[PDB]
Amino acid sequence: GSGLKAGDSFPSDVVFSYIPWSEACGIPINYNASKEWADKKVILFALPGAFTPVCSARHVPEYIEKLPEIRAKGVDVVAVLAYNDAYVMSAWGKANQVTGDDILFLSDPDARFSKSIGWADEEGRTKRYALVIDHGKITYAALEPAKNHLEFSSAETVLKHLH
Amino acid sequence: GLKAGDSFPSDVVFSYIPWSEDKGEITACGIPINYNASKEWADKKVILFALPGAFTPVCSARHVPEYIEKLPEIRAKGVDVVAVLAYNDAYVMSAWGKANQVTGDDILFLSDPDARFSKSIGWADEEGRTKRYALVIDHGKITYAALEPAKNHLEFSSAETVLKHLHH
Repeated sequence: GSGLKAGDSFPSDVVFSYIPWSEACGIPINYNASKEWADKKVILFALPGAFTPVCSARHVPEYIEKLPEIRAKGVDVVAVLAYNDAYVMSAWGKANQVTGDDILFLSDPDARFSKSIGWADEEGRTKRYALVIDHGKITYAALEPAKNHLEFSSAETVLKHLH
Repeated sequence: GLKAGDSFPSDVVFSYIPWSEDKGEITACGIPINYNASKEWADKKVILFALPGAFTPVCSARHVPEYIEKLPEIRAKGVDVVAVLAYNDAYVMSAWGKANQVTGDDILFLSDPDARFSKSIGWADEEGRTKRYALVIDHGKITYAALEPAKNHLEFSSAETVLKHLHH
């Protein structure tokens, strides 16, 4: 794909899938990220898969812990992204005890967004990465050097790249 | 696809996480192991049912809960193994198992990696998922095989229908 870097515009027509907040016969609908985020400061972190074990990388739990610090830096939306469908993503959000949309759990259908920028792996999963998108402009972008390497996409690290 | 009388294919391998431990629906540090169904089932009576995906709401198909309700009946008809199959990876399937409050191996939650088995028998869709179907396999021999006519049509693979075929 293309890559993404600071200074780039966030791609247009980026559409994910998700189940909107509450409450259960939730149905997946489109999440038009390009449109929704145009006037927002956003953190988006992607990872290999929902429900990876507790003993492995603490990607999501660290974002939950650092959420007060992230809000203090003026971030409006935090989202986690993976290739799992919106049903699995939504159940994973519940399993992580995230309520009231504090962190959005989004599906990248067939990893098509991730593929379009060259950040999907050989098996159709997203890679592990983070993007800070401020009003449609990328201000932080980092791809982890390996699947279970947690560093450049971590909440701690992303926090150092927020004013 | 598959029909009664046929032999269950050789070298069919699924992925799963054996049940254990504390939390829901998070596996502590479970690790996917190969499940060699062809070999495991050679001397057993088995119900295998597949569906489009883990964590699909019950209001669009009460597939797993009905097998759970019918499990004492199913065992009383001599079935050794009951297994649900889907294209989701073993971590997701294991979580779905806990979310259904299934413990031990009462029902196995198995992954069909990239729907490859389902694909090999022509029972997968274009989206890379398994279709919804059921198989009764008795010591390596298929005695019941039905594919549902639609994705969220639950009839020929339901616990109640499979049971009718067991009782006969």
